Amino acid sequence: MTDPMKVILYIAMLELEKYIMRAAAAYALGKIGDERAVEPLIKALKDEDAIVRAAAADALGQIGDERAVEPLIKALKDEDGAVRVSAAVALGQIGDERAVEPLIKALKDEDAVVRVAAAIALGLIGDERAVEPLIKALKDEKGKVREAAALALGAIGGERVRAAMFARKVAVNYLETHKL
Amino acid sequence: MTDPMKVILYIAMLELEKYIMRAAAAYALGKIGDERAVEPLIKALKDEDAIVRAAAADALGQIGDERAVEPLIKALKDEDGAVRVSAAVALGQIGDERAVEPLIKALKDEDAVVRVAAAIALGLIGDERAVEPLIKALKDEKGKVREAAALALGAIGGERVRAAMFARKVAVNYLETHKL
Amino acid sequence: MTDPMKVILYIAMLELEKYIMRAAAAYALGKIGDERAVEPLIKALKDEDAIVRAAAADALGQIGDERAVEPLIKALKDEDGAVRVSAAVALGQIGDERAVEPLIKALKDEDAVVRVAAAIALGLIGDERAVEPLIKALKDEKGKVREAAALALGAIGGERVRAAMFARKVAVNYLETHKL
Repeated sequence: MTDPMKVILYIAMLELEKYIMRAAAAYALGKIGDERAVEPLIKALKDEDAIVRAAAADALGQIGDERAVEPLIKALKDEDGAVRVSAAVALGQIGDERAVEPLIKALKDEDAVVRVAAAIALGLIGDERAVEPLIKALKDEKGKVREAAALALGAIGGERVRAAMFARKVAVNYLETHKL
Repeated sequence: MTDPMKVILYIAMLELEKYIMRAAAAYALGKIGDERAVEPLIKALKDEDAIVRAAAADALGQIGDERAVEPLIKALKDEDGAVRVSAAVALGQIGDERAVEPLIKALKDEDAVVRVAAAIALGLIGDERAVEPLIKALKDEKGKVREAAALALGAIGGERVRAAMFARKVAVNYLETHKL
Repeated sequence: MTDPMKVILYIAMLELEKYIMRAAAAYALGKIGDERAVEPLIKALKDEDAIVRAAAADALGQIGDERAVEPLIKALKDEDGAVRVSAAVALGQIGDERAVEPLIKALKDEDAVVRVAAAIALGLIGDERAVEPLIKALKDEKGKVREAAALALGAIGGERVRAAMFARKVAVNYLETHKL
């Protein structure tokens, strides 16, 4: 089975009645990385089942096609926290600067998992506009949100991060990391 | 854990109450490829849960053991479209000529996903009896069915396909492909 | 995405409402192998959904951190057979001798799948205390339990196994195996 065959087959399987088969298809298309799946998966972002929407968003992140930026920014407002997580991470992996301001807003999402996801996505994008919000997130009441904000700050780097550089131990290791 | 251990364990897990665990087991046995799983997975083709039946059929396709041909041809008549998809593809990957006529019939299945799956399976088998039906499928009302029929025709190749060689663009690229 | 990011993200996803997303997270952490996930997955061993508990136990087996021994021995008493399977195998992969006596008891679990799982885990641990029980398991009414006991005996090896070495064909191949 050539990869073109797989893509056509798994794209067609996005219309199967079982939500599990649709999510497995969306995940498969993500692994292959063929851009023929982008618009179909963008449509899958409106699937009735949240599991399908999360899989489609996660797959679009793998493919890394900028066409999915605006739909995934719309997906950031999904009712299901799992979907907002995948949308956030998928936007980080895509790396398009357009996702920064919607992600900064996601950084105050009520769901701490979404906040964690929002923190990491900003680190992947690397836009310096995320430094200040990420430092405020180092004060988050949820420990895992803080850890995510620290890792994201390290991923950005840059002179501005060096300037700004729990929070004490992060910068110390960051500064020692920076010198090394 | 040696692969023999895995096979015995995942074969035993085909009897767990959770349909998800049974499908995950069937999928695992498919990845290992040990033929000890063939008859158990042939039995799994009658599992109550369609997800299990699709996983067992997909796994049998991976193993490529001709013992699964007749049961999978029976699986082609399954009530659940996802199961008929896996049965069709599994028969294509197995490549046994016995599956041609049942697959040609599947090429007119009401479910377009099944038709897509039927088209690709015939391309994998490579039997020239599928040329004429596949050309009629190039006129399918569903675009993805046509694309599948074109790819399948290219996979068969052969002088007869060259003789016969949307439809216009397929043969042109096919003929230019053929010369190159 | 650096592996530290993934770990923090998938650890955070152990709190998503969808049991599927929690199990997928637990499985992901298992593949990465980062020990930051051990205590979170130990907590996941009490998840309401059996699928999550089985995934967390299976992931802990992959990580191989001895901290999971006592919780997984407690997991061996889980109401759901799939969970007891994963707990048993996870203890085998961890290889801690403390799991031998609880596994020997699991070898008489009413669920034959659990017995299969218990047999293999003892083979992975290699503790000679399992020889006698494993030989009695060669008389199990379930064929797959016997096959598992034979493979486990071969994995232990040792002079004591050589001393002791369906059952006839196992030792013959074992003795011929031993000489070769």
